[PDB]
Amino acid sequence: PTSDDIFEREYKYGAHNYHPLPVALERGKGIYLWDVEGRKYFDFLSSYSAVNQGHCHPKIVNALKSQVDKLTLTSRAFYNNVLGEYEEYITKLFNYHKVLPMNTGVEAGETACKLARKWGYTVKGIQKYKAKIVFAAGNFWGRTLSAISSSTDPTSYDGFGPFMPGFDIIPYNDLPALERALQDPNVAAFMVEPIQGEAGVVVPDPGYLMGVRELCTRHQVLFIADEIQTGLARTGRWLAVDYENVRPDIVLLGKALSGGLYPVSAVLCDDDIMLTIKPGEHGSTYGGNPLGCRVAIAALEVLEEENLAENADKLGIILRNELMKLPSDVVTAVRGKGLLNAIVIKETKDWDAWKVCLRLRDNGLLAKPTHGDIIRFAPPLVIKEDELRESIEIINKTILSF
Amino acid sequence: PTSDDIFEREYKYGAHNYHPLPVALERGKGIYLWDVEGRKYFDFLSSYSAVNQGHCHPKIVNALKSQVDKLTLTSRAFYNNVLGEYEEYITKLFNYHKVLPMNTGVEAGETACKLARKWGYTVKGIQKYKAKIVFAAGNFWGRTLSAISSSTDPTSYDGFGPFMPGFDIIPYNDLPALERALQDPNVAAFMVEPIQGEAGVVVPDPGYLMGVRELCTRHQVLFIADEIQTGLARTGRWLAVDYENVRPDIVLLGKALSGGLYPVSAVLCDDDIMLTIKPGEHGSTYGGNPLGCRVAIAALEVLEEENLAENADKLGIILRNELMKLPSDVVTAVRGKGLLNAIVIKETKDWDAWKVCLRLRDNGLLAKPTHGDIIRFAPPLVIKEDELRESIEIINKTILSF
Ligand SMILES: Cc1ncc(COP(=O)(O)O)c(/C=N/[C@H]2C[C@@H](C(=O)O)CC2=O)c1O
Ligand SMILES: Cc1ncc(COP(=O)(O)O)c(/C=N/[C@H]2C[C@@H](C(=O)O)CC2=O)c1O
Repeated sequence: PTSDDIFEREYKYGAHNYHPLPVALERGKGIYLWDVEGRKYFDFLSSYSAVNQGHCHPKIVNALKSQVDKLTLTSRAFYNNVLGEYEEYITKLFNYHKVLPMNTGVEAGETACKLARKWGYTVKGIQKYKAKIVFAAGNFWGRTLSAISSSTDPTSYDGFGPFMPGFDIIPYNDLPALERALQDPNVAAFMVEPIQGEAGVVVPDPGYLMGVRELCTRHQVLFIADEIQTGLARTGRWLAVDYENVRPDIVLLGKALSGGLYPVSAVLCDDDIMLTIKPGEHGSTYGGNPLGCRVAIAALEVLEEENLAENADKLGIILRNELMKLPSDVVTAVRGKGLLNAIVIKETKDWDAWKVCLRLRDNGLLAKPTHGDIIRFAPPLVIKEDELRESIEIINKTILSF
Repeated sequence: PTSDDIFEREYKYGAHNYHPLPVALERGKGIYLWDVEGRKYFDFLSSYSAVNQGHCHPKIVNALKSQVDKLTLTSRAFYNNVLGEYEEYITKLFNYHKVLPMNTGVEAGETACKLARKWGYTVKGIQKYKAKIVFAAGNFWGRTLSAISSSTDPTSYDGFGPFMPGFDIIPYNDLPALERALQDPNVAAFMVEPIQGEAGVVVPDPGYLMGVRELCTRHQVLFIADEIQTGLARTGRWLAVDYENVRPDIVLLGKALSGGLYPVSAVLCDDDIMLTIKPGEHGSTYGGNPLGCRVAIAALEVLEEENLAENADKLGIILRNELMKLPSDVVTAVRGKGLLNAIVIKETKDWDAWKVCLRLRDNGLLAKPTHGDIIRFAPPLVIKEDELRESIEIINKTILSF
């Protein structure tokens, strides 16, 4: 049951919606992954921050194992005993009054859009159905029809039927564009990533988040912060927005929310927003099921108890400094916060990000290329400094091998 | 930590998007649920068919426990060893060439809509972006903006911003309406439930599915069968559509696909449809992760090995006959297939479905009301005949108590 057999089998029986890096994992623990040949790799993607806590963290594993013997899903037609414990926990952790639980990140984004529209019509007073939601170019929040209706990436939306109206797009990291867009009284919300992940770890300028908060407040517009990738210690704070002491109106969480053990996502906001959705008006079969809730409690507890945000801050400083010591001839840019980082290489035709990642794979490190000139470096947050310096030397060997 | 404490806690810290039946479960096993007071109930909802295999089925539990120690999520940037095994398994089980794995049922529906639109533009030749998808009134396939854009239930779509264009609605169980709708050359697909679940277990007339298949083929329109609730033995066949030997172009699976242990959904179709989506054009973080795949393999195996479809067929015949022995003065209708059934009561003001379900709860049986006059009866498929007859007597006691 080799790696090539796995590639071929998936090519035969599975959709071709991905072209993954040709490596076939079968075990994961902490910062490490093992393929079916027994080869060991540093994971420098962390499943897009879903395993911030490392792969198969034993406390989250134990929470899942303990709960799976009791009860896993009643549906929301009845109550289960776990959901409320988790809701109190996560709301008090992030100091929002309420949470709406969902499963995937895009379901959290859709929930946020529905909340913004319902609030805009029933509270702000926009006429049905004139509500607009503003997004930043380069945004990524999933693959539903709506989500790709706000994309600026043609691969996401081209050929996928007519698009959700009411979505306007402005440049990222651009306060004057936001002010100009918010002159429109029918804007109900602005949704933005504090750091754009899929776009290539694009870090906006100091003050951007503060200005977004001020503009949204001034024009009674909801500030939706998509922290599904940037949150939960990955950038060195509980929320990337904490770097500028900014309180969004809606915060979206996911991925690391379960440590990779279960699709859990969360929409956090206060009553004046959350309660515009009445009973029967929104939900999900698996949303708030007790199994996901137990593992999400454990995953948040791991993040707090092992102080992973402080570790991500320190080791990210180290990582970026070392990466900046790479030649300007070859690495065009280094950027990121905490342990969410990326490099931009000087792509030729002899040489692109895909080849760099193939060779990183050869040398024991797994990283994702994002367009042909960007490579993300994002190891799990439980990585130690010596493991990080070994990985950095793998990166150096690989980059200078060309 | 009583039941009222649980209600109050969720009301304080959680969104109010549900009004559940006031019962607080903490354990589930097979056909039974236990609340925090230790009271025992028959589950006659089965989490909308997600626990067809019963709550916490030990083989699915063991699959989850075995896999969670190995690897739970690499993301689709790399390969994992499990996904292909599951894809071969489920494609050979349902005799479709390929499966696209997702997490929730609505993600499967959105994937199906995107496939229909991409196929309609790139294969059928519809001009961008004129593709239409036809739905039946009473349809339910989730809570995204798109999904509610095709709803006829005002509680689903009212107040939720402008709607996805390209979605047309025709009456359910209505072959002439489908023929008239399919005169439009720009229709790419018709999506329909073989039995409408959320609408109140509406069973279309014999021959409806056959006529839908013939019409879709005649007008080169894709037949999307939503079997997320009706599939996986709940109606007495592997697929409800098997009752009429009908092969849809796209089949949607979910819920029971994991036995309730993990959000797993599947989109099944052949190459000429599936491969219109190219690498990079669709996906999901958790879609096809190895943990969900292991439990989905185990859940399908449980359905086959315990012959749960045959059991559902036999016990559903028994259930409907006994329910039809209830007074016409009180039970207006009985309907369903296999163990997906519902009754319609003669609602007054002294008396509605909500009160009937409160009293069923009092007498040890948990059922969901769906509008105020419909109550679903849908126990897990591992129920035995004697347990079923005890439950039927609970139903009789309750209905005749009024
Ligand atoms: C900031 C943000 N918001 C929402 C979502 C959606 O969450 P999801 O619906 O996947 O669970 C994501 C998801 N990012 C991912 C997932 C992935 C793939 O789709 O393969 C590649 C990628 O960049 C996100 O980064
Ligand atoms: C036929 C069919 N297709 C797709 C979906 C969506 O799957 P999902 O996104 O929830 O996982 C469902 C979901 N039915 C449910 C879920 C539920 C609630 O939303 O509370 C009440 C209800 O009737 C379905 O019955």
